[PDB]
Amino acid sequence: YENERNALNATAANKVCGLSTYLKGIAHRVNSESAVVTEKLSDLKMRSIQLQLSVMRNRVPSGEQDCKDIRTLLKTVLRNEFTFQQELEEMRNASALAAAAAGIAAGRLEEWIFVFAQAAGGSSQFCISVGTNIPAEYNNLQECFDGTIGPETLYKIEDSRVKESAQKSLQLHEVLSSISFSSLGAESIVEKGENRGCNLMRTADGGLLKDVCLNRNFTWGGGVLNFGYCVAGNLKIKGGEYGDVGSHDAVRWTEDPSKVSIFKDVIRLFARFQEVKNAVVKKIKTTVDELTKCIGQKEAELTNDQLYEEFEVIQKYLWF
Amino acid sequence: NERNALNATAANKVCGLSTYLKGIAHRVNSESAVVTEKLSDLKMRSIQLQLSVMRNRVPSGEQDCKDIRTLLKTVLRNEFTFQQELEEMRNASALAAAAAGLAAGRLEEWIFVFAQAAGRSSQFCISVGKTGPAEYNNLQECFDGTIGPETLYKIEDSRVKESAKTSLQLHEVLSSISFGSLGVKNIRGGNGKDGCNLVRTDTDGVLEGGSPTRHNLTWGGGVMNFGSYQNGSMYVEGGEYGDATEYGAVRWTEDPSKVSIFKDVIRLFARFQEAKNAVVKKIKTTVDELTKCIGQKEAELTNDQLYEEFIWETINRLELSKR
Amino acid sequence: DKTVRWCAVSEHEATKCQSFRDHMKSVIPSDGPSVACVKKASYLDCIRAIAANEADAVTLDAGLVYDAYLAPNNLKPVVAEFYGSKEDPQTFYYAVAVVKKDSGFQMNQLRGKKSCHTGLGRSAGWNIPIGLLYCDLPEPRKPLEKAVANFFSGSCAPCADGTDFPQLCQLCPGCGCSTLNQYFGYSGAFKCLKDGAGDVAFVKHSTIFENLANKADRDQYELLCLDNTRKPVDEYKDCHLAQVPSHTVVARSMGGKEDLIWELLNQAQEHFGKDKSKEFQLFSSPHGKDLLFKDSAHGFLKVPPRMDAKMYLGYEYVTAIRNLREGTCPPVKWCALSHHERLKCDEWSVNSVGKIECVSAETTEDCIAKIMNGEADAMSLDGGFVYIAGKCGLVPVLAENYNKSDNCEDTPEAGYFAVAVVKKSASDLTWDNLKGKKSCHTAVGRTAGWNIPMGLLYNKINHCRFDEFFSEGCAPGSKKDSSLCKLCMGSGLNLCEPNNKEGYYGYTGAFRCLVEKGDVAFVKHQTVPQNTGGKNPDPWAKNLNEKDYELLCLDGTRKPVEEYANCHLARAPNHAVVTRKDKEACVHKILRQQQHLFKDLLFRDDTVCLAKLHDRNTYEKYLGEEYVKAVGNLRKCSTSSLLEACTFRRP
Ligand SMILES: *[C@@H]1O[C@H](CO)[C@@H](O[C@@H]2O[C@H](CO)[C@@H](O[C@H]3O[C@H](CO)[C@@H](O)[C@H](O)[C@@H]3O)[C@H](O)[C@H]2NC(C)=O)[C@H](O)[C@H]1NC(C)=O
Ligand SMILES: *[C@@H]1O[C@H](CO)[C@@H](O[C@@H]2O[C@H](CO)[C@@H](O[C@H]3O[C@H](CO)[C@@H](O)[C@H](O)[C@@H]3O)[C@H](O)[C@H]2NC(C)=O)[C@H](O)[C@H]1NC(C)=O
Ligand SMILES: *[C@@H]1O[C@H](CO)[C@@H](O[C@@H]2O[C@H](CO)[C@@H](O)[C@H](O)[C@H]2NC(C)=O)[C@H](O)[C@H]1NC(C)=O
Ligand SMILES: *[C@@H]1O[C@H](CO)[C@@H](O)[C@H](O)[C@H]1NC(C)=O
Ligand SMILES: *[C@@H]1O[C@H](CO)[C@@H](O)[C@H](O)[C@H]1NC(C)=O
Ligand SMILES: *[C@@H]1O[C@H](CO)[C@@H](O)[C@H](O)[C@H]1NC(C)=O
Ligand SMILES: *[C@@H]1O[C@H](CO)[C@@H](O)[C@H](O)[C@H]1NC(C)=O
Ligand SMILES: [Fe+3]
Repeated sequence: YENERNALNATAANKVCGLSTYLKGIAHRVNSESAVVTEKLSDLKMRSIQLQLSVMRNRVPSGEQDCKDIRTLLKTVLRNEFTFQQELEEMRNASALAAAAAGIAAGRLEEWIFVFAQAAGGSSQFCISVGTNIPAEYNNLQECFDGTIGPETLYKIEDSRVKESAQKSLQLHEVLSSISFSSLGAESIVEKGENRGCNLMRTADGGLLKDVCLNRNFTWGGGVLNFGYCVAGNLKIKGGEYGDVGSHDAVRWTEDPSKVSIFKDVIRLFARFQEVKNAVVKKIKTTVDELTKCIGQKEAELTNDQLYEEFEVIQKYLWF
Repeated sequence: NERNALNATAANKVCGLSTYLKGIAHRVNSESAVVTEKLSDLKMRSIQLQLSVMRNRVPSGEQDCKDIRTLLKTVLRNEFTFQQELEEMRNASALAAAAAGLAAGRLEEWIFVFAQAAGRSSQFCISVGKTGPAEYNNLQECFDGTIGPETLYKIEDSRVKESAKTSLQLHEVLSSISFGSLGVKNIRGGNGKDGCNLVRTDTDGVLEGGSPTRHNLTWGGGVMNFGSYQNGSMYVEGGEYGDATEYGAVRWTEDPSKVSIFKDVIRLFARFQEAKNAVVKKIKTTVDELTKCIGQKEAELTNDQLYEEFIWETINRLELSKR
Repeated sequence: DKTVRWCAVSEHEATKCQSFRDHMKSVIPSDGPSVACVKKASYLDCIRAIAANEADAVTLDAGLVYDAYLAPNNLKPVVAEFYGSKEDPQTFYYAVAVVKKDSGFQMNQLRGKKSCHTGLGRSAGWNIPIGLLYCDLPEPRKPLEKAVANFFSGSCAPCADGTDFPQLCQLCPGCGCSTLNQYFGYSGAFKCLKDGAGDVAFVKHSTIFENLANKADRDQYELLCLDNTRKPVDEYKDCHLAQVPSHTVVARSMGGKEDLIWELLNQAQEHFGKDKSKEFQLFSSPHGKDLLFKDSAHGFLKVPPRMDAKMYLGYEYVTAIRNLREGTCPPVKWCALSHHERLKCDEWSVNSVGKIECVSAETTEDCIAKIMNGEADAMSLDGGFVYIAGKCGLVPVLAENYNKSDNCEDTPEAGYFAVAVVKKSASDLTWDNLKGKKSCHTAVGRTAGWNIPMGLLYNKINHCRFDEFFSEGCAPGSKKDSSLCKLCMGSGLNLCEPNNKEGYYGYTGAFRCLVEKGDVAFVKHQTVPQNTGGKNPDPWAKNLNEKDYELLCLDGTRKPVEEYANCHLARAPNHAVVTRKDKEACVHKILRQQQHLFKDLLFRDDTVCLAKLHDRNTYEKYLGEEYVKAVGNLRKCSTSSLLEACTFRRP
């Protein structure tokens, strides 16, 4: 009853690992989304070479929709060749950071669960349960491990499912909400009313410390699982954060993952990248829209391959 | 039997490594900012050369200035290839960043769990010599203020930003946590009665009324390796993940390059660095060909005056063909 | 320092304490213990002050002693108040369920009966019975009063609101909280039964003797036991609901001045205790009644150190209070001796597919303690440990059979034989000629290895110093600084350890000791044949033959190992599976079920099967009158911290 040491449910463990591999996938996600911008930029370079060929034919549509000033048209064309790469640098700077910050959160969650998964002993005592007198194994912990529980069996950033998790159409906010207290349910987090001898979840004497309660509050994850200074027996889980553990009794699983220490920076820096990504994309859009109204129909219907052959021809002509 | 703890120096060196790995994100960003400086310089030079060609000021070729026709064709195509190589490089920059992040997160969780595992009556998991608990005053490579989740170092924190600025290489920092560099003196600490269960695998340690016999518990990715029946005495020997025995000593990594989490970091940071060096060499060689055939008049021309005089000339040469 | 900060809950208690300090200062030297007093609002603020290292000690009733042991306080019983003579101290009271002779209902049949309680919220009259019957109560069990009212067909629970719960006052309308209510208190609860108003009275063991002076009158009453049987009112020690400590001094589990409080209170009872000084009285004051300590107390006794609040309060009391506090309501955990036994137990856990579970402990008495409190459910024990375990409240359920039988399961055995093994070469050795020689014991407290040869030795030398009698030897469990740990083979810390980590522990281990270091080994009759003649593949045993070993007969005679039948020290009771009384049926069922399906780890390796017990379901009954008497004779020479603790509750 008081000597009672509950274990974490495998389902709760898998959901943490789930988020963990999504976070490992943020690197590939930024790379994919960044790649779209460069495709949109490549189209701008191809369409501006279409304009320069129209400038050279002197067969620039006499669109009263401001194609009369040849000077400022070409000035912005050359300017673009430099203005864009320094704003694209800004978005990649934010991509690296979000990718890393996410990686930190992933590792924090991974260590936690992996240590709990290793704290298993033949029968009766363990930290991740499945209801039986047998601890949870790699088949139960499918989102955590790719086989026999160990350090090389955990998912790496270049691994199989990390890459496919990056194309899951799931947004950060949704995945984060998945591990909230509501989305998990009190019951599905901890295996209550069972003594599985897991000391990693006891702040009271004979838990983390053998003779005393802790001098302070304790947290697994970065505020995912929270404990009071003297938690013993049947784990009284309620929704809340590290700040919400007022009593010695208190066990609190996060209700708002954005309030969790480790997720804060991921949210922030992914938002930075997205903010920039989308501002660059609108810059390209407004520019493409202003150049297109000046490109001549003869050069417009011109295919990418022969567009570059013909450019060289008049280019070398005018130079000499 | 003695009940010892992990010493603050071991915790601090592990923390240090973690803040270096968080620094890798900023390191790749700086290194990539160097490249785009060099690539912009290349794009500058090509306009300058184009202007000299139109103004016929390309010097009496001491080098191959006689065939600017071909040496400009190749440059306008090389400018395009470098942009695709840049993106391959940046792809690697984000993966290196993330992989390093992972490694840092794993270590941070480990040390932070030991740092919090501290109570009254000189009972703790992190020591300051033969006493403790270690507070935020000790463990300054780990924390900002009193031990908590909000006082650990974050990616944009000054400490991580300043660590990114150093001339220290990955291998150097990795070695700083090896059993050789640390030593038994710097790993085991505390009094013989600090009751730290995180460091005991024998009965009533990590598990109550049992031991983790199914798995050989490893903290980090194989930094601190336990077996099934460790006293909690903090008896340490050098070794890797598979090396831990039932009644033997804790195995502290002899070679941190052999550890699971550092495996992808070494690999992906190297992938970036290799790709970076290759692009930088290519930009150098092409710039060096261009800077030869420009001329002092057009060479001095930069930014707004460059475009201004380049457009001035393109409009002039176009009116020449029209007549 | 040597000062004890005492907690006082009132102004009158704080002043009696100033008087306590001042009078102590006047009789104890500078070097010795001293008192200092601290005032707090209630008992809970006192428990809190101790935990917060502000005060050091306070005396509490069992109910608060439970609250004090709970986190974050983690306090413990250090000193106990006793009542009556020094010879028979009355430290605990027994909560009983008194009924009338021939009423024909058991504990499980209490639903629909008429109950008499001392009062609502009282220990013996409410908290203990209603705590135990909690799960027998109808749903919803909250409010508790409503549920109790719907369980019994009419009650008398004084101090309860009859306006809300009228069924609780059916026998004493109004539930009067004064002695004016005829059925109030212990006496009244008994009167409620005596007058035939109720069917059961929840009282103390004493209540019948306090209300009926004639032995013939008391004979017409019986007690309800938890095993669903009845027993006479004079058999309360064998038939009760709970065993409750009267008044207990508490202090911190770690960093608590346990020894300093004992020293101060032992010195205090000697100087100002019962019939000692006219100047100051420890158990009396003009400022009020029961200040700091109960006025009825006769003095203090030290609580055995092995004793923890749970064990001290007892399983029954703890279970009653847990049920009431928690409200939690709807396989066998086998205890293993070190990692060797645990490894085997684990195989058994998975193979049995969630029928048997495991728990580890380094000693057998640590395991007995685990069974006792509830951490574990059952374990197979040697005869000597069945005696200790039984004296701790546990019961045997199955016996280990070793002889080849047709129906082994229902054919009981008289036991194995304890023998003294010598080499054929050491012809100078006689049963009497063992003084100043080297001995090899299985372990201390074991049948063949300790209890039988050391009992026969104590009945001759009439003293407990066995380390003086022998030159050296190996008896795992002995003090590591004794001569009886000098011949052990355990690696550093593992030397003289009572488990398989020590190489000379057990029957095979003691035989190995005789061959390698000693000159006499105390084992079972079948130890020499089981290891000799290549039967043991181990390097030390591989080349040994039983022709080279003899037996020491009690008549100073020597005979071969096969002639054990007429050259044995004594018959030894077979090893038996012990458990908590409240587990007998399930252990018996699963073990029989398991037995038909599936070094001496968990059980002796010469076990052919697990045999049923009938009338012999008590330690006295199983071990037999002869063995119990022989082990009892060695109580003066006991080393067991567990036995010392278990006998503090039931000597
Ligand atoms: C039980 O706790 C013990 C301390 O409380 C711990 O003792 C340690 O035992 C080892 C034995 O290997 C000693 O190390 C010795 O081993 C090397 C081998 O290369 C020898 O050259 C040296 O003599 C060396 O001293 C340790 O010194 C000793 N530790 C201490 C602090 O005294 C046990 O290991 C613990 N048991 C288990 C199973 O963990
Ligand atoms: C940077 O990494 C990006 C992913 O993190 C990557 O984007 C993706 O590029 C691949 C090809 O490299 C595209 O996949 C297509 O091609 C493969 C060829 O085997 C097919 O199997 C697929 O079905 C698919 O047609 C992805 O579509 C593309 N992702 C997105 C969303 O655009 C970049 O290409 C990498 N950039 C560099 C320069 O290395
Ligand atoms: C890209 O990240 C870098 C920092 O890693 C930003 O700053 C450049 O790099 C160092 C940082 O110490 C400075 O000395 C340089 O002067 C910065 N600029 C350049 C062009 O190298 C960089 O500015 C971030 N990206 C953007 C577009 O702001
Ligand atoms: C999660 O928790 C426990 C684990 O033993 C169990 O009830 C189940 O697997 C999960 N919850 C539910 C109600 O399905
Ligand atoms: C968590 O524990 C600390 C240390 O005992 C305590 O002071 C604090 O009040 C608790 N947390 C909160 C935010 O209440
Ligand atoms: C850690 O180890 C070193 C060497 O043993 C020593 O400084 C001390 O014991 C510990 N504490 C600190 C402050 O490093
Ligand atoms: C380490 O783990 C593996 C698990 O199969 C096993 O060799 C053993 O249990 C452990 N210890 C040793 C000595 O390798
Ligand atoms: Fe025996």
